[PDB]
Amino acid sequence: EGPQVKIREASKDNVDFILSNVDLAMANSLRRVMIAEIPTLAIDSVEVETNTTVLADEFIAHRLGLIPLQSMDIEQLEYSRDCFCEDHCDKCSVVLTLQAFGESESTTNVYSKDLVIVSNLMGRNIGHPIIQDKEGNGVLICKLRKGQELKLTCVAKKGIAKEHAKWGPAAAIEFEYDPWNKLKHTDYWYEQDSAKEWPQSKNCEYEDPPNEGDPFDYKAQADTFYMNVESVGSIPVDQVVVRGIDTLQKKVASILLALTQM
Amino acid sequence: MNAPDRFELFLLGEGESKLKIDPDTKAPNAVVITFEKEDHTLGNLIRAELLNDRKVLFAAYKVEHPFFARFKLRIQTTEGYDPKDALKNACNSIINKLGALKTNFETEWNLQTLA
Amino acid sequence: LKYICAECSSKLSLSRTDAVRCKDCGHRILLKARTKRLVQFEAR
Amino acid sequence: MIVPVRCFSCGKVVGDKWESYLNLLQEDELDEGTALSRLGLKRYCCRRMILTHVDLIEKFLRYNPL
Ligand SMILES: [Zn+2]
Ligand SMILES: [Zn+2]
Ligand SMILES: [Zn+2]
Repeated sequence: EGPQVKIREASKDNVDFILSNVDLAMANSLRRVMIAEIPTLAIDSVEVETNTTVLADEFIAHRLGLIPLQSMDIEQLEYSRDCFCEDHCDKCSVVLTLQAFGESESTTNVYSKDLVIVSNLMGRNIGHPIIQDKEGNGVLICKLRKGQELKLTCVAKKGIAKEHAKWGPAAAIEFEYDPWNKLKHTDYWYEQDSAKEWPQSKNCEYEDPPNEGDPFDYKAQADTFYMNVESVGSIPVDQVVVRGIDTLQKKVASILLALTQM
Repeated sequence: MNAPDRFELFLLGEGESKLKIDPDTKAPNAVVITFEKEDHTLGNLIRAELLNDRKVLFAAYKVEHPFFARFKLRIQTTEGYDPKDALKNACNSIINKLGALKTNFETEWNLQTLA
Repeated sequence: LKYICAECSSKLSLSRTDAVRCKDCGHRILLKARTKRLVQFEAR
Repeated sequence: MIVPVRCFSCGKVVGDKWESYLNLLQEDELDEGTALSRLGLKRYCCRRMILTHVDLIEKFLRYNPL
């Protein structure tokens, strides 16, 4: 049909695959769109009802702002900016609440699995903070002893990764093409040997070695890319790849309709 | 005070278009276009595929300053063939190719999920 | 509840001279009772 | 201070892993480089944070406020 795709391996959290019959700008733009443009959900504004702990308030704000959130059903709701409402209706936002107490004699931790959804969830799978390990605790927030109190009111909104790294799903990326340098898009700094002084790529063996003596294949062109996507976990990885493709084409179609309407 | 934040980084033109169509005066059938709220992640793609098309003669994009999320693009081509038609052909090519890529990806993803 | 003075949570509710050296404590420095007023933040 | 959430370079969540990385060094008597490997942080931009973060929060915490 066109740009074929081959999966090398996959997991719960990362997809590694091969991309062929494609051009360089296409692949690179896909990379950047995945790293910057995926809409998601994240906690955004926070009201301290009561802080007592040694930990500072804007730490509590900033460190809250970075907890990843469940965002399968992110498309169902809409932006707070475009929303018909004002001040965080259920159909544009979600509300989070935290409670802590210095109960024990020893220090008590406050994990992400303590904040609870409050507002109308309206049956769409949104907002539950991800627990990656197998021991129930989310990610650590704050510690308390015997007298400190936290009472937090939190509001999440849409947001995208372009204006803050909160709203990223991307978390890493990988990229490689022509591991054998047949395209001569670089030449190696060295002092005895390029071949000896550089480690071989891991992706060398999926293409043949350069056959040693044949002249420079000038007419050739880059293809056959090597991607490894590894999401943070706010959304499954197949979803992030497909959504990135979808939002890139949504952008291009938008520019097309703007042109036609002009 | 009036120092801009990141709201103007990608929100499309408030009381403004998405793009301008201004004719060059230095070569026959040349147009410059000014997109805004976009950057390399679209410009490089459009330029590369439009250059892949054969009927055009010149296609290059630049961003003027990284403080501003706008960038320009200049197209000239041989007679009869309109540059705007060239651009819309390019966009149709892009939408088709990566729609094919998408469908191919769900097929192989569902296949790799065993059974 | 208007003053703190110490490790004790003595809510002095002070008007004038109600043993600023608070009864459970012996401090005389009178710290001042973080508000109940609702505060805003911005977790950008 | 706590461990950071989300490595500055990469973005992967870190902070779930902290007390785990502790008890990998308390009872398991394990070498720490292998401890981070078995914790599963194969890039090194993520790895620097757990290896170099200091925990001042409990040294703060041993006061008696209120
Ligand atoms: Zn709303
Ligand atoms: Zn006292
Ligand atoms: Zn990292």
